[PDB]
Amino acid sequence: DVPVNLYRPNAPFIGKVISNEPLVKEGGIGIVQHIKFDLTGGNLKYIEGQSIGIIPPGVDKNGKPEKLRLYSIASTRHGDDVDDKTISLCVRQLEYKHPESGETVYGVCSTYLTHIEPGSEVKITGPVGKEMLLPDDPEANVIMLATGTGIAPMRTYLWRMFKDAERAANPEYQFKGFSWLVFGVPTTPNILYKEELEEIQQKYPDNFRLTYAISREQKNPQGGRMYIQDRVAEHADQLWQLIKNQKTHTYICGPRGMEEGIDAALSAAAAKEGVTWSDYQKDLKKAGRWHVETY
Ligand SMILES: Cc1cc2nc3c(=O)[nH]c(=O)nc-3n(C[C@H](O)[C@H](O)[C@H](O)COP(=O)(O)OP(=O)(O)OC[C@H]3O[C@@H](n4cnc5c(N)ncnc54)[C@H](O)[C@@H]3O)c2cc1C
Repeated sequence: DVPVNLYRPNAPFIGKVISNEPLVKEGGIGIVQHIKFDLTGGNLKYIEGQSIGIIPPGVDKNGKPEKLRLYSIASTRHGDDVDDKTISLCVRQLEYKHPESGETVYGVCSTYLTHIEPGSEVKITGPVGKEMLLPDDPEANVIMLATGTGIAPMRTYLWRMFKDAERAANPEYQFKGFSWLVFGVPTTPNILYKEELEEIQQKYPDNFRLTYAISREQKNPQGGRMYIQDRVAEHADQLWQLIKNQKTHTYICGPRGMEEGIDAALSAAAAKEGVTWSDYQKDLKKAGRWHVETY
């Protein structure tokens, strides 16, 4: 049922860029772009939580063709225009320190994508992944813990759950549960999709809670910069209580380095009721209710 590998690296789908828009507002750190691709002409279908591969042009330092890089799909199965004709990505331009031969280094595929022009053809593969799928149950609770581009799959979930056009297109999925997004970024201008996320919280105050962890603007009780792990610790008992519900699902996504703090917080909460989080978590993973995609 779940679409998988409709297009593979040896014969990718050739899509066309429709738009490439900035998500980081002035005063923010780095570059993160929302890129929408045209899927007409092919049969690439996908669902929320999946990823697609992008094969950038050029050869590596060894003269070998560049391989695909995976990106979390940022649009619902219907696409941003709810027409089943497109797919979108949330791409950060990778750039780092000097200790890597040279001054500032720029990632190959991410630089290619963030600077791509509308009308350009792109090699797409996939979709792939069955790790971050949303339950079909409209009454399930969904906890979303993300940092930076990890917001991508969360956008697919939230749009499907709360966009007027999505609700009209998905008769069988009228979400009535509770969703809680804890989103961490360095600055307010870095809050990806800020306007729309807050619009959703304003319309669905009882079905969606939005919590931010803005490192350069907030301090945790210890005096350090505020990170998602700090917000999880702050609401550890609540999150644990929600996780105990047989229908609750939790999703973690974004650059690695977030899980350790999250487990420490939940472990302390569960321990108060004589439960070993690490064991409870293993059962949740086995049951398909604890979803993780870090990179
Ligand atoms: C399932 C999955 C989903 C993903 N989803 C997304 C998404 O939605 N959005 C998104 O932007 N990315 C996403 N990523 C990451 C993405 O696939 C690419 O890894 C990333 O975009 C960088 O690729 P590149 O081609 O730009 O870099 P490359 O040109 O391959 O550069 C990366 C390499 O350079 C080195 N490097 C990277 N950072 C540093 C650093 N700070 N210091 C030193 N060396 C470093 C490493 O050797 C790394 O292998 C996802 C990854 C996975 C696995």
